[PDB]
Amino acid sequence: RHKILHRLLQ
Amino acid sequence: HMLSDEQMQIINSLVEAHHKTYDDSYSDFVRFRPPVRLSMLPHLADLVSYSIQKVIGFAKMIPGFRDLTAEDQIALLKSSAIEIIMLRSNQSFSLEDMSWSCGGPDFKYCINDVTKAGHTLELLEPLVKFQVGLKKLKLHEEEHVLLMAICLLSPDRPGVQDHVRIEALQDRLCDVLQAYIRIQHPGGRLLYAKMIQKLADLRSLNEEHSKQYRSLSFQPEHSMQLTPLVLEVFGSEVS
Ligand SMILES: C=C1/C(=C\C=C\c2cc(CCCCCC(C)(C)O)cc(CCCCCC(C)(C)O)c2)C[C@@H](O)C[C@@H]1O
Repeated sequence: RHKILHRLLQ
Repeated sequence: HMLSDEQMQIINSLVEAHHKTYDDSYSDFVRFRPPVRLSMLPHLADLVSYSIQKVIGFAKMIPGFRDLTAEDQIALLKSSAIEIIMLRSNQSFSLEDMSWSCGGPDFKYCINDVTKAGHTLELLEPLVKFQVGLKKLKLHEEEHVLLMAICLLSPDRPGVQDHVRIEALQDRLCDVLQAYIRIQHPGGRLLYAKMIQKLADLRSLNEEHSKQYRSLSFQPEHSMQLTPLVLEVFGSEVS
């Protein structure tokens, strides 16, 4: 989905 | 009048967040794809992608932002990242050079490129005017940081759901900014009004860049020079 954004937000 | 402990503690964590997420040495720029003088797009895309990670790092340390739903955090970051990047770039903008100067002479971005980065003067001309007006405001470190946090916690952005909760956070930050200027800024009688007008300028700059970014991402020969994070944040995908 928002793969990198979810990861970057822990 | 006098600031309270809750308002000064919001300032403390906000100034701390900016110091963690902004490197005045600009030493990480050596790891980007070098600039070529759309030859500047590879370096420009790496520069923006790097800054987006800083904005996400700065956002996660704003009080209350972390407690929002992940959807609200995405919607806020997707629509405000470009404006917060423009806001934070004022720290490298020089009125003497009329350009962004980051440490070395190879990381000095100055106007004539512009067409080598994939953008037109319909964005650069208002942006440079925005950057010089913000530079003339001589914002304190506390004021520059509050403006970034107020800009991020804008409820009137496409995508946010819990509008009431985000608005309450933003108003608390606005009262801090109003109380800080009155008590701590000499001659700040009308600064809060000029700072809020900068937010209105950002929405106009946001709209113009997004129009020009669409032309880049619609040509695969150019969008392949972008980064996955840029394509994710500046994209149109909806949560
Ligand atoms: C991003 C930052 C810095 C400078 C900002 C300059 C900056 C400059 C611009 C102006 C237009 C592009 C550069 C033209 C040129 C420099 C050759 O005259 C626009 C923007 C907004 C983002 C542009 C997105 C480009 C894509 C994705 C291709 O859409 C930032 C350095 C430092 O201050 C840290 C800060 O975090």
